[PDB]
Amino acid sequence: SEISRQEFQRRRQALVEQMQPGSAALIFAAPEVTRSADSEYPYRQNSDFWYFTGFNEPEAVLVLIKSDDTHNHSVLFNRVRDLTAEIWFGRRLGQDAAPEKLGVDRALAFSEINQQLYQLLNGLDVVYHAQGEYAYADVIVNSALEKLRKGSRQNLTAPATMIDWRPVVHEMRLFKSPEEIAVLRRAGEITAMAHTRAMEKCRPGMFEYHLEGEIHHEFNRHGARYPSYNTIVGSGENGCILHYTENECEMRDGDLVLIDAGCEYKGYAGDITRTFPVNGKFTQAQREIYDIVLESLETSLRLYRPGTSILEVTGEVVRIMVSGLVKLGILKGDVDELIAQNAHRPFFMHGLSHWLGLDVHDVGVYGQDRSRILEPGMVLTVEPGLYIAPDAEVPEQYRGIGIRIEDDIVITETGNENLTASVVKKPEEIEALMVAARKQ
Amino acid sequence: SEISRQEFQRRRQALVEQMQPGSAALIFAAPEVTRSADSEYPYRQNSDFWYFTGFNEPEAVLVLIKSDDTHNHSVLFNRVRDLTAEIWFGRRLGQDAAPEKLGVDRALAFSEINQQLYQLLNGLDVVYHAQGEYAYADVIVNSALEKLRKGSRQNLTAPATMIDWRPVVHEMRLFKSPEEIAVLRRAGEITAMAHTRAMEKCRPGMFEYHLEGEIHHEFNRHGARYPSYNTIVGSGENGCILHYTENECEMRDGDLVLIDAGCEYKGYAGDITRTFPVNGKFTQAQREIYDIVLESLETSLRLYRPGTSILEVTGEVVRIMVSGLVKLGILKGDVDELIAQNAHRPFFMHGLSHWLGLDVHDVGVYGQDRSRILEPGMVLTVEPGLYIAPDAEVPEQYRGIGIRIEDDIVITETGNENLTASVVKKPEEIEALMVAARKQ
Amino acid sequence: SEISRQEFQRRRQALVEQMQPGSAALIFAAPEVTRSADSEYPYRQNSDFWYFTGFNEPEAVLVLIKSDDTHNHSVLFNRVRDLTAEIWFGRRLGQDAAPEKLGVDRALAFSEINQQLYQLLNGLDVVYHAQGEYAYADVIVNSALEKLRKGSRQNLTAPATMIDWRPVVHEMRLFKSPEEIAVLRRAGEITAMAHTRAMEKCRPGMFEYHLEGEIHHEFNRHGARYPSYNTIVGSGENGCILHYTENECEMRDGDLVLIDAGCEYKGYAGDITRTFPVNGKFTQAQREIYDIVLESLETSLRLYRPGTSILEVTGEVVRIMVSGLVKLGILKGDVDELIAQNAHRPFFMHGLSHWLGLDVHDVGVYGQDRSRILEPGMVLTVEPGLYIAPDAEVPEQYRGIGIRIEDDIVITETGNENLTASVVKKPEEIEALMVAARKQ
Amino acid sequence: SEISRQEFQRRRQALVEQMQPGSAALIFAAPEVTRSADSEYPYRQNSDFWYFTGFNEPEAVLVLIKSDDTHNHSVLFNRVRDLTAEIWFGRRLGQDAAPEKLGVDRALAFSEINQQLYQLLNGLDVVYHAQGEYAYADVIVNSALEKLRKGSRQNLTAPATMIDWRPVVHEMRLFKSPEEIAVLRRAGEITAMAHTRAMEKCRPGMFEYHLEGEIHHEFNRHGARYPSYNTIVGSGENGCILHYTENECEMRDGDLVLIDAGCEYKGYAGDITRTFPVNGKFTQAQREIYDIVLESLETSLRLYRPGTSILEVTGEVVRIMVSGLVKLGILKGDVDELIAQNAHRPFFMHGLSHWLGLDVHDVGVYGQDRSRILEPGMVLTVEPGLYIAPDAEVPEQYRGIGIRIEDDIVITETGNENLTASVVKKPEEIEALMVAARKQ
Ligand SMILES: [Cl-]
Ligand SMILES: [Cl-]
Ligand SMILES: [Cl-]
Ligand SMILES: [Cl-]
Repeated sequence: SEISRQEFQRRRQALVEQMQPGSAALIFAAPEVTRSADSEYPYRQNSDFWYFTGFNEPEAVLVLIKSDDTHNHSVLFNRVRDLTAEIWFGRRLGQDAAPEKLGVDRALAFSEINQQLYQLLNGLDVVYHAQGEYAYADVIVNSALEKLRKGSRQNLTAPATMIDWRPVVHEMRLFKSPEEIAVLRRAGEITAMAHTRAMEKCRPGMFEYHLEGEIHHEFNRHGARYPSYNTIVGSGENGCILHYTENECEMRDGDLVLIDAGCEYKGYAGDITRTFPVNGKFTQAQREIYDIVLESLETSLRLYRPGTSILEVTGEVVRIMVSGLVKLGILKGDVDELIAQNAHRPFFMHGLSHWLGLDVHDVGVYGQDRSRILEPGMVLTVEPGLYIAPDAEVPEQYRGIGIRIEDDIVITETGNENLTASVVKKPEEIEALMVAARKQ
Repeated sequence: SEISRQEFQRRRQALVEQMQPGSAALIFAAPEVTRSADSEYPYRQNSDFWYFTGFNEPEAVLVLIKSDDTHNHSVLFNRVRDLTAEIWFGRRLGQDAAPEKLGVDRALAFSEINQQLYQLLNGLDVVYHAQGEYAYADVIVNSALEKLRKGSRQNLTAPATMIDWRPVVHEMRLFKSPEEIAVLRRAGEITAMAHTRAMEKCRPGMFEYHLEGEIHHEFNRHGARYPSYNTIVGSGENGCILHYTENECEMRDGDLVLIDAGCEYKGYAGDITRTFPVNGKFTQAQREIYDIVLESLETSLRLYRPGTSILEVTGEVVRIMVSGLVKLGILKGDVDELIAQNAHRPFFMHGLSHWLGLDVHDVGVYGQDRSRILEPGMVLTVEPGLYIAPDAEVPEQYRGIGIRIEDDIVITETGNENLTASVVKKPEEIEALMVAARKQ
Repeated sequence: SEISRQEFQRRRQALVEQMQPGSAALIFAAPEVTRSADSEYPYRQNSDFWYFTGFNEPEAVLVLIKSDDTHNHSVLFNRVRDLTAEIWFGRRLGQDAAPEKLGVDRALAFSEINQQLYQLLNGLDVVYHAQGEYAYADVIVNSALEKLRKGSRQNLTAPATMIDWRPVVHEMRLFKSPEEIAVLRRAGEITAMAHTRAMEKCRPGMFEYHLEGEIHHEFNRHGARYPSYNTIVGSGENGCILHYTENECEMRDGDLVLIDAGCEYKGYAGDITRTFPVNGKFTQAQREIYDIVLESLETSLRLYRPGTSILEVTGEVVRIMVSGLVKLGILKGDVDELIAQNAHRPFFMHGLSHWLGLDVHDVGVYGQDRSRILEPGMVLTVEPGLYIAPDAEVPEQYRGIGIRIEDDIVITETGNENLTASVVKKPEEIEALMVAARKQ
Repeated sequence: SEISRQEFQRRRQALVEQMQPGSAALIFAAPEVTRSADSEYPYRQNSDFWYFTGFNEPEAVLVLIKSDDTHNHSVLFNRVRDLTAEIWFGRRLGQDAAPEKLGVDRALAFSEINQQLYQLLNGLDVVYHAQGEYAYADVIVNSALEKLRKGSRQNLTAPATMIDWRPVVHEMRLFKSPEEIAVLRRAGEITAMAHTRAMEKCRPGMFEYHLEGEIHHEFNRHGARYPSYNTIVGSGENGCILHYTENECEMRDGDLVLIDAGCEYKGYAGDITRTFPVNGKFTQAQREIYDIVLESLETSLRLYRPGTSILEVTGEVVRIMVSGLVKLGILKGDVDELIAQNAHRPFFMHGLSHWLGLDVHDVGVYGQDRSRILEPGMVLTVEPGLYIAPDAEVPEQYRGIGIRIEDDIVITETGNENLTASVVKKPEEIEALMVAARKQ
């Protein structure tokens, strides 16, 4: 599954339809990024640039020109063909092949952008630009506007209005096309296979980073080269650190390990968290905490649908958590009073759900307290957790337990579809899986 | 093998010994780097900061103060302990534990650097600073100096002299300690195992990125989490692109695949290139080119020693290449005339050797044309190659062949030691290895 | 004559009336400007900031908030009262006295602008900002918008639209109020008195800068402390340099001197040019060139009215010039052919008229080739000139003559009023004036 | 009196003599500075650039190259001749005439500085640069060094050492040549004539700015076009503001007026303060304060010599002031106790003396508390004052009195020479001067 040229074009046209006549929208590529000295990190295209292009080169700018209500056209600035640079560093699309390949009207050399951009903006009323995202892009846009402002003797005029296109584009990204959902479904499946592998490979004495290695190999083999974020493998007390990425410790017989990891497949993020016993068997204390977190997730999965909200579902999770913690003596008092004082917060200190898409923490307006009413086409994580610090004032057997269980869902007309349920989460199914692997 | 606290301290003292009395040297940590939106790439410490600290956190500065010829001391600025930030993002060393852990005299909060740095530089004659490396560091240094310059009413004085410490530090890095060599030896072994695995796993129909996956898994399993540079897997015509990293094509029965890949182990780079038949058997045309490149490498390995140079050894390689290409009809004319016109350059367009260490293209002065006389303790790559473009005006059977074979060596008193010779390169040994794997 | 508080308020309200509901307009003060080391040039307020405030302090920002179609209010950021700073450097308005004194609703300390501005912009749809004028202002605006963009967890929202208020404000400035015209009338009178003094004081052997001294003293004595631009006193060949400001030469018996100078009175520019004989008597060659330039000005003064344009009047001047130069043998050929080839351009290389107001080259749209149709309330210069270079290929007696004669006019319903006609320009009246002064 | 080409050359050579072999010193011109919109303030050359060149154009850089201990040479970058730019804006020296005119070895176009500077610095050990003075200069220097650092493949090398030349150059500027003293003597005389004129012109009902007008006219007529700093004319309570420059009030019969003003003559500052009765007659209260300030100045003038210090002389002034204020009942207590508690500070809150030269607050090291031992050739102001605030808790008749009296002196082998004593300061001589003028 992928996103095709025709869909990138549909997105460009949908933006244009929203644009004022006599306007241009500018979308800039991500800069290349130094890792050390002359070596660079593997390139990651800007999500919004990617969303409108499917083009994975730096030094590129998409310009959408809406001349008036019927006439519009696109111009790509991108790197010129250059035999020597390409022998050294890789092939470039160039100007001749770009219009056909990407579905744009014209292509120009990025080296000419300062000579050409002001000419494209001349006489327009509005420029749509995401100011403050990249410094290099701001310099280019501001130089172009300065040329026009100062060029009245040359009969040049600057647009007087600049509009941030991000609110509108991010609203577009919040509602996935069926094709986007198919890509996310594959991302979820790939990520699930990786987490299943990790459970099946995990043994006491292995290092946390070994499970990261298994996960990343599995992503790669299905054609998801890179993770969507830095893989978290938190065993024992490390599971109480939300984004623990050192992954440097030897995994101990008797500890849990919390794995939070996701692939990036055609630009789209998977994100799964599973927590399981390193030795294949939950202790009673671990199982008692696990059951509360699992009930939280299972209830959320039942509830998520059009017409509810992350806030409303969060309210149910909080009650499940407070009740469970009271039953175990981790909290003390009256459940409703405890809820009213947000007494769960020491143990569950993050949100239940975030949007998911081209970014793992995806774009889109949440509403105050994530109160926004859910609609079909929205994609989100569901990731309840409980983290009992090694020094917490709680019954001793619970100290140093960090559990999170996370699935990715798409809201549908009939509820939600779970994209990641092909990796097990019921404790008996986790145990059976690991018992089977441990017998091989 | 690793570099210990005591060695980081020896390096700090060696720098201090080179510093003028009444001076301070400032070494800044690498900034964290955005991958997309709020996600960051996995952190890579600045090589020089790492060289003097072994400390893998951002928002840190090492200050070495040489008060005079007998008195000197160190101050680390680093992130404060912060319960909430650490629950979210990971543990911090903090100020209390830093002196003992790193072997510095004092530690201060990085948040206080602007209030404290000028006070440390006040009244000194010289500040050692690597200007133009990081913008954030330059702002900090320039602000501190401006406070002092403008603070005579407060009896403050700025050093009048700024010296770039990089020439001296990079000369230090050019000569490896025995401990550094042991770490590089392990990096070479780990990288070799990965390349051996790739040859043993490779089959027609697999994608280039699959071999990258095998390689990276093998790095990880020996505790080298990250590559030292972006892995190159160039099959067929892709082998003619020096840094081909798309690794997106299906590998064809009948093509060669060139793999250029290396781990980063305790900060140090491995870098191996091996080229081999995708189907386990060189064609005659492929073997004819391969033999020239192999002779180039084998001769270089025999020759490299104290008292020669990369330039001198390059001269021998060029003769081997020109002679071989004439014998195959790829070049035409008299060998010595061809050499005099650098007729090999279309086919071998890069250098034979670069320094290797904390960076894959490591620091240190090469001399004009890499003429510098080699001495024990220097570490370098040896990476001859021949690249025949798919449209080259040469006998047709050679078109689209790209071959590189690269080992990592350390110069010793008796010659060189080869750190990477545990992965095969003789064509008959490559074939035997792949034949054996292909029978399983 | 001045501009009162009530008029500054009328201007603020007129801008607000043009603003979208749910918007804020930001107008920043000019930075103070270094002359040398710790000394600064005398402060000049930003013209647009001045236009809306009449407030002559740095470190100030006017914020006009249009909450909706009926509710709006103003906030001034300005320097706090500070006993020590004021003992040293002068009185400050402060926050307590500002609302009454300036006619704004609220005043806040400029030191609090970064803590307060984002709160004022929060939840607005539009911010009106003149981007690229001052770097410091851009930093403030961009920081505020970044706080809001990144502050959704705090329920903050950034306006998505930024509009340059300059096109609208500069259109306001292009049409003078009767009060503005009265101030300009006084500026013109003051400037005229200064030019009359210069003619009456001028003698051979005096330096060009001496006439600058007389002019500036006369400005000062009528309460116009500073010139509106750097005074030009170009004698002999120096008169052929349009903005000659060195004013360093001894004025020679037999040469002309061209004086281009104007006061700044309550923020408004005068601008007069007069050219006259240093020794009080035009030579024949000088008088021949002078008469053409004078006819140009006199004809322009007759023609300027509502419904014509600078371009149309320029066409008449060009014909007068080409005809006159042909008659003197400076040009050769047919007048209409000469006009068609813009043959006057070597000798008259600048425009006839520019707008005049708070800036000497005042703001406002000219139209292509200054074709805009004139309307009552517009104020402009009329400044024909002829400059014959010392090496020009023309009859020898004309070489090194530079003559410009300039008046300031306001377009009225019945034509124009001449603000500067109280200093003489007819050659016989210049001579009579100087003869009289030279007898004292 | 002026500074000639030969002296600028002597200064360049003296700097070179202090420079390391294998080094270059870079001295940049001042940027042009906006007054409003497209108008600029009259150009003021950077003092240090001026000190080494006598060249009053922007877009210029002096490069002093010391190749080794015997060979050195100079290169000027400056604006190219350009017929059109010069017709518009004034003559340029250009490259052809610069070597002879300024006494430099070579001249290059400023537009070529980025193509040429790195080539001049290539292979040098040291670059002398005043970092943080001008942003544009820092960009140029840092770009050049970056080219060299990154240009080893082109056999380029950057100097590793940057030294601030300001400490050494400012020490040079602190000790005036006889020629510099002659120029300062003329500046002092010109400034004195201006202050004498102000006393002779001053009448009740005139505005403070009128005296500024008289002063500036007098500067101009002696060929000092511009003041060395913004003229202060503080009458009544305004005299208690140290740098009162509004000069906007009507001067009242019965008030004092404090005038602090100085010309700039060939780059060098005069600085005189005189305080006198607006109506020509000190009241008793005014005379009582005046006498203390005058005794302070007269004693300072007697004492200043080689071997004392500003601090030591300040101690004498403080005793005179405390004693006088006790005698008048403005202070109460024991003189020595009052001195020990710095009880004079409310009334005398600034220093007694600052260096004087190309800047009014001239460069040079003062020592802690201005303790530096005075030597011949140093030039300084002597400016005691007493300022009694309108709300001070003191006998009522003293409120709103601000008096300062300032002369400029040069330290000599036999004491000091007073450069400004040709304007009167004894109260009876002030009165007699004004009585005489008031009878005309
Ligand atoms: Cl390009
Ligand atoms: Cl910190
Ligand atoms: Cl303030
Ligand atoms: Cl130039």
